[PDB]
Amino acid sequence: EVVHFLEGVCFEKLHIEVLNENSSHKEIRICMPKGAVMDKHKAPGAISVQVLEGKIVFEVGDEKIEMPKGALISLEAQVLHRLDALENSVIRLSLSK
Amino acid sequence: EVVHFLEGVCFEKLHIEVLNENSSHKEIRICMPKGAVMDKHKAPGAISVQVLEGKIVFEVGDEKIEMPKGALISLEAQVLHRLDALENSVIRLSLSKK
Repeated sequence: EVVHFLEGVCFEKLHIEVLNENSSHKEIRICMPKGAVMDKHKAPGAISVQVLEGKIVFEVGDEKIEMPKGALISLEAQVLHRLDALENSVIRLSLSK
Repeated sequence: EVVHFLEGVCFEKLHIEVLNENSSHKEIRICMPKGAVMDKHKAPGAISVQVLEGKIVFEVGDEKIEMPKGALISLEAQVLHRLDALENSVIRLSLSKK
């Protein structure tokens, strides 16, 4: 029932892992090596994206927004977006079911 | 629209601040000085609690769980709990509005 987003971290590839799931949400960790891109990403429900460590750029619509450690964005359901890592980064993606 | 949990942090008092809210959630930052206690905390919706910086002990039921940086727990609505800060800590409390 406690999950540790900063244990088991790896930057040898882009890693996407569901760390926990309940009836309402999935809690997903993304480990992004510096320079990794996640393009055309779309989740089936509303999400929030938070940088636990590192720094990304996040694109949605015609916007491009830097997200240093601690930054959070929330999106409505099914909105297409892109993540680019500027450093090795650990992201929490919280997905509504 | 982008909120920055680690800007504007202060440890002179226990601080609870809604940094953003949308249709489904309020995103709340708790800044806890070392030694601060939030006891008998109960939220009206399902929550998740995650340590962004620091370290706390989280109690629920008869359990006492250590939460270092990065640890996350999720609770159903209305479940009573306690947070104790073992260091100056910044916590994200994500509160469902359902």
